[PDB]
Amino acid sequence: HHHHFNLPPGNYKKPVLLYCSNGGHFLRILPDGTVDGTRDRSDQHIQLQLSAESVGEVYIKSTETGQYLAMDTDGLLYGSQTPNEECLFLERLEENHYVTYISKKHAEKNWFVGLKKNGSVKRGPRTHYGQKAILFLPLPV
Repeated sequence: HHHHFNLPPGNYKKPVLLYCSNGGHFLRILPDGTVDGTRDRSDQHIQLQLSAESVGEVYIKSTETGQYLAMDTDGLLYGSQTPNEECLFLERLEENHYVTYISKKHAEKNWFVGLKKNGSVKRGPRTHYGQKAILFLPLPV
């Protein structure tokens, strides 16, 4: 395929917080489908549950609202009420430590889930290997 296959510790038993090392925000999916980041560890919308569709492919869903993280045709993240092709991400280890999530639908273009230092999500085309915005550390709740 288009990417390596170094995988991070596999465990989707319980929910996690996706902490972004670039700014230290937790990924958040709001009820209205908006996706962004917040530093508030107590936010009810940052608790996420990952599940593996195929080895190395995951869905990322809000435990509070049931929404699936998804990246659209123009690279914007949104919360989807139902699982679709835009909701699958390739979960990969990076720098032998961090976890990156690559849009499966747009894998050939290297579009990643990423957060800026100001807490706003990055648009797919603006992401790329080597950025700090793409580096996550899932924290078990």
